[PDB]
Amino acid sequence: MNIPRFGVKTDQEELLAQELENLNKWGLNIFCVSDYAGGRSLTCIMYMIFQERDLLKKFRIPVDTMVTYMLTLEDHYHADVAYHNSLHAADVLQSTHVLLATPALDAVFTDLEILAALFAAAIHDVDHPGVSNQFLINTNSELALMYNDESVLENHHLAVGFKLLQEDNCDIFQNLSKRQRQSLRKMVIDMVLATDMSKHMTLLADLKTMVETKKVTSSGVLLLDNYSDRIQVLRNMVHCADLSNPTKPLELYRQWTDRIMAEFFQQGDRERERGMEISPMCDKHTASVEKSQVGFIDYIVHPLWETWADLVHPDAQEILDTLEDNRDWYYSAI
Amino acid sequence: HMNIPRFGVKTDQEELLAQELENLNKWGLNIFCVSDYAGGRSLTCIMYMIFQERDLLKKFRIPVDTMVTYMLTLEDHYHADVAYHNSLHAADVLQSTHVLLATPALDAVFTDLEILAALFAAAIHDVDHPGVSNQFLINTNSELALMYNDESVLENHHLAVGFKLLQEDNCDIFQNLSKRQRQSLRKMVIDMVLATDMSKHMTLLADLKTMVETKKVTSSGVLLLDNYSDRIQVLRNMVHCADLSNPTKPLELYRQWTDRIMAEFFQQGDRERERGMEISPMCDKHTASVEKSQVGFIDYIVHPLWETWADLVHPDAQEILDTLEDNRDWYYSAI
Ligand SMILES: CCCCOc1cc(C[C@@H]2CNC(=O)N2)ccc1OC
Ligand SMILES: CCCCOc1cc(C[C@@H]2CNC(=O)N2)ccc1OC
Ligand SMILES: [Co+2]
Ligand SMILES: [Mg+2]
Ligand SMILES: [Mg+2]
Ligand SMILES: [Zn+2]
Ligand SMILES: [Zn+2]
Repeated sequence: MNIPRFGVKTDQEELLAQELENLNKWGLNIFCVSDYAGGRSLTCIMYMIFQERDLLKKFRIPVDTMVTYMLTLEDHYHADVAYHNSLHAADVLQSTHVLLATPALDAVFTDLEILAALFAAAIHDVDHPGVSNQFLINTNSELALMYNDESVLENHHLAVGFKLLQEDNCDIFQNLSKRQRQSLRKMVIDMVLATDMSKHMTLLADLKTMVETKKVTSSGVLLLDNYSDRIQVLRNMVHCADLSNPTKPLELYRQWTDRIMAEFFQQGDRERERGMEISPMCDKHTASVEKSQVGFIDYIVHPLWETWADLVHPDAQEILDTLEDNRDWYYSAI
Repeated sequence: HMNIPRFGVKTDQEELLAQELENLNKWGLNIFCVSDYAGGRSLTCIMYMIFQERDLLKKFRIPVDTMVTYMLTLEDHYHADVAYHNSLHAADVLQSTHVLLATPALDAVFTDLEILAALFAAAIHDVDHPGVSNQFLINTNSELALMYNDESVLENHHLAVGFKLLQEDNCDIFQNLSKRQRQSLRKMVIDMVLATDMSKHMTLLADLKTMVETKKVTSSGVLLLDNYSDRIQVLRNMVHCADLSNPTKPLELYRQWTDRIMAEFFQQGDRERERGMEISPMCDKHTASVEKSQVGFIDYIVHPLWETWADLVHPDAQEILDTLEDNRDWYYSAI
């Protein structure tokens, strides 16, 4: 198979090259990347992130195996889901890539831990059906039964992500040792399960406790002594990345908002057709797009990022300012 | 439990939908219009209307709310981003089957249970289709090809999904069938859905042809099928004909069907090319003749199938055959 310059075929290589200049920045526009990559934002961004961090050489991952797996992974996100499609995966992965580079975390994580974080981020919503856990529980679906109603989707994303390693020429981890594969798998499971919003309040309270007794070295770089603390930081980092839409430039944030509301509204419509209770914010006749975002920021997103900014102080100050400006925009657009 | 709309589904174009639905029992029904006027819920709409039309809810004691919940659940398991094998195709095949069941030469031949089975089989026959052929699933070593030992991989999956969905909340439309009836329906549905696997076409058609050559007709010119073997044979071919009915519909619909199957094929080809796989037949957008392919499809598969069907039901399908021949000419003179 052909391995194109940026991992995917493109009719607009120069415009794509120009956006990829921003690979390592919060200000990257993944929507442009997606347009210029013919819809393959996940395969493109993951290829580039992997080349950037030299991960193929570091783990002896054959390049065609990497691309085969990434295409397979991307193909198992549904294009007909308005928000939880591969563009969201790509965005969360890219955001995780930037967050990994934060100065307060310099030289803290091993390449294996980094590998785990990025893989977790890429697979974290694979095969999302565009309806919430509660919808699967209320319909008595096979998936809710399979996972005892507990983190139904997050369990499924993990099973699908690892299972796809078994399709032809897809085992990107073939050259990791046993201990390496086991440690990565354990870390990935931990990170993806922590993306379940029902764990959000628990996650935030523990992040706070950890921040209270944080240790900094000479130059304000974090000291993470033990596994427990390292995976705590990584699970919260992927969570922050998942909830990073309101921290991005308003132009991008507004596109993410339209997408989530389209997805929620379609769920609400399906609920109404089936005689089910309509889930929170899923009723198009009564929901306010702008008020929902304000409440979302005030009670979920800002308290999370404020605690994160505390952890990595002063590295995330800008994100917090942006977050405050965006709250104000939605508050005024009411 | 829920308030059942007049035509089974919510609509802001109720009168336009009512007009199209007058053609429910006809080959000339335009399902694309039904879809537009039923907010994209073609499968739920048409299936509801057919079940009322044949009084199947009362005959099998199927609660309406249960029927509707199942139908919406089934239709939602067809993918919208798949150009051809979406719920519109299922709606189409179901409605065609419904018309083929009513064909004068088959009058009083099938029980209500056999009719229920045929319609259920048609409605579920492609559910959860990923938009790629069996060979793509086999070549990629997918979980499904492994489960089913590379044999009718998709068709087995359609069956598994269609049946499993009965177990979702308030979805068991067969709750009031007896145990014998359930077993018999299950078996018939399996045979019909598996017969939609194109690698079976040759044997289905050879079997149908043999039946035509020794067919028995009653007093009125109505077909005589004494035994089950013959009946499931005709049902299998009927659902296969319906699945292969696009070239037999008015040209305007047939052309839309062709546009859709090529978009789906080219997408598969694009994915094969990305993966460095050998590109499946007619899936290369760079080197394909849409018109020749349609001509080949009719010449080698569709016309021998429909000619043999028309011979079985003679003369009820004469018009279907004429349209087919005219549509073939069009794609031929459009080469
Ligand atoms: C309904 C509006 C209030 C919430 O908005 C959003 C909510 C999410 C959370 C989704 C749901 N569960 C998740 O794991 N992620 C993401 C982006 C949003 O807006 C841009
Ligand atoms: C590639 C063009 C030649 C074939 O065209 C068609 C082929 C099908 C058959 C599909 C493929 N497998 C099936 O089980 N059903 C249906 C409609 C078509 O066109 C209108
Ligand atoms: Co899809
Ligand atoms: Mg998720
Ligand atoms: Mg099929
Ligand atoms: Zn997510
Ligand atoms: Zn079909």
